[PDB]
Amino acid sequence: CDSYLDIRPVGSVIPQTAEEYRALLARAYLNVPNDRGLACLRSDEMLVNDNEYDRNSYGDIERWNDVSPFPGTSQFTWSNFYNVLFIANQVIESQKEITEGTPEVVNQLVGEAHLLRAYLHFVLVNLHGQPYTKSGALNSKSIPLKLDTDLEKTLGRNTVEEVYTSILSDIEHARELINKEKWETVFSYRFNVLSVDALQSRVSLYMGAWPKCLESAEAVLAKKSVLVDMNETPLALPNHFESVESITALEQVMGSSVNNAVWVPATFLALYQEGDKRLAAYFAAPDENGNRKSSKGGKREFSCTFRVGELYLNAAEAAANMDKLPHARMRLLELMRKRYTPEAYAKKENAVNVMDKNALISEILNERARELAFEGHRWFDLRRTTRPRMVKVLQGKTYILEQDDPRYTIPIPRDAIAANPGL
Amino acid sequence: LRWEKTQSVNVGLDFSVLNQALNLSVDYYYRKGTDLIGKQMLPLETGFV
Repeated sequence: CDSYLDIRPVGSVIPQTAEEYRALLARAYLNVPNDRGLACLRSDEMLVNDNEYDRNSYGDIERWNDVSPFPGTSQFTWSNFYNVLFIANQVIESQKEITEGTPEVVNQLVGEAHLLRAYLHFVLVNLHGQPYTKSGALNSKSIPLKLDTDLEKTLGRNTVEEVYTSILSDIEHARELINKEKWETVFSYRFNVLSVDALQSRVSLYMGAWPKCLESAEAVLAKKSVLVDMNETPLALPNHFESVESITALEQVMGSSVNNAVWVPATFLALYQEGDKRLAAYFAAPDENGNRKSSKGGKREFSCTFRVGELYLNAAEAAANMDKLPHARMRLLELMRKRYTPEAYAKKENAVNVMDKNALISEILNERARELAFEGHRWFDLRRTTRPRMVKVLQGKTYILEQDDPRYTIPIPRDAIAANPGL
Repeated sequence: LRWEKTQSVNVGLDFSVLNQALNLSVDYYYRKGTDLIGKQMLPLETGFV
């Protein structure tokens, strides 16, 4: 007769070992979309080139031309998000079926999958969903949640509250499973123990939960606090994966094409003070109109999802938002000390010490804009705080994005709608 | 993954007359097969096209 119905085919690679599941998860890590830079294309920190073959791709994104974009405009990768989500869910579902691995290794694999799922849902719901802090947005259908590996099911859009509940649940699941304090530099894209806290801090900052944001930022800051002192090294980028500032070097925010096809407008560069090491380290020499190409991305070695510089600002903003100006002014001015010259840092310290909570919050936001420039942290930080009216003059025309615009949310890509009409 | 369903009905007549001098057997059938395995264009919310 036969035996148990436990037979594996022998023509392909069927992942069963912890090594094979790590290979599958590494392939998932590879395909994390670079859509945060494409989203920041809609902010005030990027300027597409004035030549053709580059306007056709990113111009309509720059001008918020959602209703009638160019046929050849660059599309947001809705498919890659859910491919990586499928692999994350496969690793999550095969917990007890992973063999030839110690309990700690399998637990960390599943925790990394949980955190990858939470991070992907977070960035997806911030791309194509209304901001959490916006009034009337907690019950608006944003994106479907990929919580299984089902193939014969059509997913419907979830409300923003459900998506964020899932993100927080997965962060909690990953907190109790990830057990690796530090990864190798070459393998640094994988989520560590501090990655859970950094993601929790960012999620709570985007949600508006200031106490939890500050708690998580302080929890990660008790272990990793050392910044890149660019007064000692005037050419060291914290965005670099070799940096001591990096926590997770996963997402290369700016792709080669996107980086090569954008300048930095002089209006954005006017936010930098006279003595600022970021002014020269981040960008190149000026041009005819004062526009600078950015040397902070476009190649795979400038990969960074989380780092200490962002968490300092997270803690500063959380402290400033709950009437803790001592704490905010302490966490702040600890970043400018590492980014400003000593001649300008004293003036910055005096200015910071002579503001109230609203002016301090505005200064913290400006410091976030300067520090996290070309790191996929401008469009979303615009959506979080105020949704300010933005005027952009391009090709002799003017384009105006009103305050609280419906265009602050990027519509779901056309391929996603074509495959799933109820989207 | 499963088998492919085939829901079928059959109505048949058996007739025999004159010491089997002539036998007739008619069968009308209707077989509707569903859950057939084939390539489908899936929604992009799963990992595949």
